[PDB]
Amino acid sequence: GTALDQRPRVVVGQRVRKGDLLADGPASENGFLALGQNVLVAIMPFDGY
Amino acid sequence: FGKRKGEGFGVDKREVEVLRRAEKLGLVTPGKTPEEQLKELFLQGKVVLYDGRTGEPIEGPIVVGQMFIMKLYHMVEDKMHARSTGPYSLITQQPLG
Amino acid sequence: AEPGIDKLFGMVDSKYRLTVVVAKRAQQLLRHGFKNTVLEPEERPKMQTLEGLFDDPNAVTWAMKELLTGRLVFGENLVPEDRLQKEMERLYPV
Amino acid sequence: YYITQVRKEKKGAGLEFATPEEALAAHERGEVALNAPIKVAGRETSVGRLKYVFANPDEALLAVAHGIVDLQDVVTVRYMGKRLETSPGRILFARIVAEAVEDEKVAWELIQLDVPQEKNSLKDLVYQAFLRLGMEKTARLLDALKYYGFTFSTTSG
Amino acid sequence: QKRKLQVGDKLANRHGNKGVVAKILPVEDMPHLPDGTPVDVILNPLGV
Amino acid sequence: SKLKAPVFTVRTQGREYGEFVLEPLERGFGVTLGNPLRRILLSSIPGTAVTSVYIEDVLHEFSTIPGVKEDVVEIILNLKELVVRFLNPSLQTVTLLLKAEGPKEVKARDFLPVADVEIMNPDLHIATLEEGGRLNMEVRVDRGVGYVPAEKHGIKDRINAIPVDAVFSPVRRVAFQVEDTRLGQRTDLDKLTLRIWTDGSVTPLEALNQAVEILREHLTYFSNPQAAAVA
Amino acid sequence: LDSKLKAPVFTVRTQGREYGEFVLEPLERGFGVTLGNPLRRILLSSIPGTAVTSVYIEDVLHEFSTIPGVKEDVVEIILNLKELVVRFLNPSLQTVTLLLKAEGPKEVKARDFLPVADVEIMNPDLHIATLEEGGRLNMEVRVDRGVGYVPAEKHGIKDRINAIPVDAVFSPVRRVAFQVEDTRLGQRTDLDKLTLRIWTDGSVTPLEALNQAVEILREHLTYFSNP
DNA sequence: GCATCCGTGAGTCCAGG
Ligand SMILES: [Mg+2]
Ligand SMILES: [Mg+2]
Ligand SMILES: [Mg+2]
Repeated sequence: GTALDQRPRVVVGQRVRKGDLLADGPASENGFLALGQNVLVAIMPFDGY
Repeated sequence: FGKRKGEGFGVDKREVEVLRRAEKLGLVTPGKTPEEQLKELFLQGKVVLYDGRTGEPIEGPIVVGQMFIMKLYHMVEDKMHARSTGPYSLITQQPLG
Repeated sequence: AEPGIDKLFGMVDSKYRLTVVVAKRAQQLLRHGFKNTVLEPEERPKMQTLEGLFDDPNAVTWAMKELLTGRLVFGENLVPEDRLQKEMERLYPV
Repeated sequence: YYITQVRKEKKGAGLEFATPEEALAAHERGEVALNAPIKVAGRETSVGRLKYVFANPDEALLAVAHGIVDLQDVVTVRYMGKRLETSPGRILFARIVAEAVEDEKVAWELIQLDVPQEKNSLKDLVYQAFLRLGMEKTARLLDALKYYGFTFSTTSG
Repeated sequence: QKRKLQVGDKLANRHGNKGVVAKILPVEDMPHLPDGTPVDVILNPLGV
Repeated sequence: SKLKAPVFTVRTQGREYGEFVLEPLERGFGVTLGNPLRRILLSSIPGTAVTSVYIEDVLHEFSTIPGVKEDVVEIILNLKELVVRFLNPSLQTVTLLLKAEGPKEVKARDFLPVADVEIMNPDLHIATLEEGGRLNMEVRVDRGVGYVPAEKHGIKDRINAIPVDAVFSPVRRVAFQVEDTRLGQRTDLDKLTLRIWTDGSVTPLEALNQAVEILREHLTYFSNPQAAAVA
Repeated sequence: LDSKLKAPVFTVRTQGREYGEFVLEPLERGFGVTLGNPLRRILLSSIPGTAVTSVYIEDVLHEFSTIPGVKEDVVEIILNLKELVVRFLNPSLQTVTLLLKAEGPKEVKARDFLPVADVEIMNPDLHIATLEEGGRLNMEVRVDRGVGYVPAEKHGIKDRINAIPVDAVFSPVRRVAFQVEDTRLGQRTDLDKLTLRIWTDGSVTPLEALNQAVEILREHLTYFSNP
């Protein structure tokens, strides 16, 4: 039930060499394995939450 | 921090309080300037933080960084369940699971 | 914890006896519409509605309250069962 | 544990003094640390206990409120007719217990003051509170210790 | 359905750290940096 | 020994950024003032946001328009970031139209302009259109407070209209500095600086004033006490 | 989207000149601490009060000296002095010296202080010292008007050469503690209910103390007004 | 007196598929 779609990553007329990225699939950021987010994190207790 | 010194801002008072704290924590070398000491802390991956509710700094320096966090498939939207009465079994006439 | 639960355990000789006392009393009050309460108007448990305060409907709340007031006699073989049932139906109709 | 710990510093390191005013002056010179152990006369006390004396716990906390000292600083306080040497942190702990169970006397009797509050001591506190005041009050004390423990962990840093 | 992140959803990192979202504080309650930047998630050191 | 009113410096850099210095204030009070102002400035500061989108030949959010590189989901992600300034205070709601086509990277300038309405980031990319690719939007942009998710405000100007998440607050950052200062023989006085950043919909100074006003109005509430009927 | 809030209700619960509870519900999300922390700061730092700033006692050299004829030491009398609640009745007044001479077997109270014009001792059954046969106590205590808390070694004020400086407990407030709870208004789920708690000494009351606090802030809001 | 062969048992709840 996860959504599996692909998105175009190049624009009209772009000269692309062999193996260049034409579309990003699910959980893919410009060809890298995008299994989540990079968030800004603080490691400290917090009121019990 | 050189961004800050150029923008025209001195070492905030709360950074002082936390710096004295972290000094009693053997985290900075005593006597160095606030910039020297904040750089010392930062290099340990710690920074000053201000409790958003109060304005006051955390009694001490706190590790802060960029992290890879993922959403796992197990979402609560899919698991919250509750029945008053429902369907029963054929032989046992107990509820289905 | 329940309001005044250490005294309540002090009242009975076995915690489960208090439990049975409370459940029986609360059913007695559910049956007669609380017209048999030993509580005074000022001691009624209240529930804060959106409109205003009203009587608490939870008859077990009422039961444990009445139990702390001392105005109830609990024990074994106090009276014949249908005699109690009909005397309560006589005093407080349904 | 963080609030009811006390600081142990290295600058003073057991110097000898004749009058307390000599010790306060020495700490003024940056020669001795506030909570470092020294020996004024034949007595082995610390600069913080002399420099800082509080008539009642409210005052101690009003000072910690104004930056004067910190909860882990060893200081002198007058609490229940007693002139105690202890931190304001341990004074706060005892106030939390005492307001939690609504009996200052029993409360004082229950705590161990001159120790950091850990798993074992907090445990014995709950056993003892149970036995002495009952489960309703021990539940109120538990919500209490819960509240502050979380609050003081957060900012503890 | 476009699923936003809610209280009870499970987050994790690549090092074993996993846990459920328990609280979503508004931006004015978050620990923030001297320059005003609020942090995104507050993990508890007690795991490590 | 009682202090007196301080001097109020104001350094604005366009509609975006502003520093607001106050000195001198009594010890501690740098925070006693600077933090509640922060909190009221990150939330409760009114602003605007896109609340609805209707596109032609789009039935729902998970579509793709032929001739367009972006999926509708992405287009609403772009359109969220649109900053739309209302020059008139009576104005509540605006329906911006956009008709575009051909080989062209539609930006936020391409909106048919309205009076009492100004797009504060016209260079904002929206779509990448291809030969023959068209686009006909009607976006609805409202005033409001704070963060109102799509799943709540449910705004649809018509049947195929998509409700959109609205981040109304126009304050993009609030930091405040407490520096050391003296006046005469007084030491440890506080010098309060408030750095404020917005989007241009409202400027840092207007923001700070409405936050002041909110806090003062809020102090108004304590003025009429009431007895406690617990007894 | 469209919001229709209502202005909250302010609720008061005072037990004498000493204690007050204050519940202000409902408040939009986050405003409980937005109001709580300031008023707390203000209520512990800037409520005008009176404090025993200095003390001279006859033939008493320093603070950690003994007093022959009295059982308390000097530190102890200085503490008992920290607990004196004196209230200036004339807004002009700024400072007083208070003198107290007693001797022989007796337990000095705050009553024994010699009355002054526009000076009310709120806690006259307060204990200072018990003297014995031959115990002589001549002392002068300096009492000023300020705000907050000043350690004895931060003002250092001396009338004379043997006056002891005393940590100055200006604040008529002994503690502020506020606690916000989530509360609901029909469909509104995340609203705030502000409970404030204020212990004073009796010179000012809790309600008076809080009203003074809200005033200072309201006035500080006006400092964002003319560059 | 010993091996020897037999049968019988081997944690809870939850999701899917
Ligand atoms: Mg002292
Ligand atoms: Mg004890
Ligand atoms: Mg809330």
